[PDB]
Amino acid sequence: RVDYLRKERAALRIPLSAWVEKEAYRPGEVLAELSEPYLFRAEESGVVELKDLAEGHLIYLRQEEEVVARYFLPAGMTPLVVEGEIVEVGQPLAEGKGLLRLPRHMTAKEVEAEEEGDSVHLTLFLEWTEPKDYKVAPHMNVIVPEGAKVQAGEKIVAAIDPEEEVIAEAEGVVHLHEPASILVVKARVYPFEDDVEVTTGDRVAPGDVL
Repeated sequence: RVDYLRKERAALRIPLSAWVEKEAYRPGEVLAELSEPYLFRAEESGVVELKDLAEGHLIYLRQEEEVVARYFLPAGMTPLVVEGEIVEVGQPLAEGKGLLRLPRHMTAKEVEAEEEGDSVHLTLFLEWTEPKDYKVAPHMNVIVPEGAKVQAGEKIVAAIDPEEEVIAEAEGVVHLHEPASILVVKARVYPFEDDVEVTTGDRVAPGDVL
């Protein structure tokens, strides 16, 4: 199981009168408090990809293959459009009703925003977790430990086949689940940070440097 940290820059328009002004929102934080309901309108046109995210929503808008917009609709703002709609500049994308919070797992960082008459345009650098499970067939050698910070482009699991190969899709903590066997050693474990002094199989006594 790899708990990839997914990252996305998306936008949201909301009325000043309702926006809670911050430079960052933590999974649950009160983004905006709307009195009267708000119809969030599409600021560009294209074919709509709906991204279902725990409790929040991410709209992607594609003209041809070039994504033209990325729209973020928080909690308490539910979609109006569906996978494959064609949307025109000003079509109500979602209806925001009451209080508007970040999802259970979504952090908003570095929210840059423009102030505009009565409306606010926020562009939010978003972060959340999307755990993917992976197959490991006998002739696949794990090359990473459990609980490992791993980078975009890192061979996690190796194989004699390039198609079978596993690469870490992005920044993600790697976990080890369901071991074909557990192995219990009467040993004593001594973690280290830089260079080791002692070779494997060696004889070692109380006080012997490791």
